[PDB]
Amino acid sequence: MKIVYWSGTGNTEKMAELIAKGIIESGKDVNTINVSDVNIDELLNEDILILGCSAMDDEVLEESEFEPFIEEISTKISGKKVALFGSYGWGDGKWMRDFEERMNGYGCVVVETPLIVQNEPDEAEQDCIEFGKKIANI
Ligand SMILES: Cc1cc2nc3c(=O)[nH]c(=O)nc-3n(C[C@H](O)[C@H](O)[C@H](O)COP(=O)(O)O)c2cc1C
Repeated sequence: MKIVYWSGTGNTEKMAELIAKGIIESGKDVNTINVSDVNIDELLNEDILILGCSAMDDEVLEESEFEPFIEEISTKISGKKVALFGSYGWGDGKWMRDFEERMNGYGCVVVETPLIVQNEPDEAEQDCIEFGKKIANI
């Protein structure tokens, strides 16, 4: 499987690493890829797309790299399974509710409840690992 993410200070990156750890612990292989290094064509062959991005202002996806990526793949992912995650700061998850609505709008099947964590995982570490285990059970 593959995990694609954008992280500005490392919070979401840390989540990505933990989610990957859960998938691997379940006996499966997974590669984490920063959005700047992703190859679209290779990503489109995946069964499940695991995507992550922190909340930028105001309650939107990161604009310079992550959103353009989402826009680019939007017309090629109908029927695909996706799992969403991200770290946020002061909000209540509005950016994620919108991210989930958007992916469903493109015809994607959002397989699990999106995982959101405030700031760095730390206390939510096991939660991240378990989220990965849930995805490996799909
Ligand atoms: C310019 C900017 C705008 C932000 N806007 C929001 C926001 O609208 N809602 C929110 O909850 N957090 C907001 N945050 C906080 C980040 O989502 C939060 O610090 C998160 O932990 C960053 O994770 P990352 O290191 O993976 O980027 C913003 C951060 C930055 C730098």
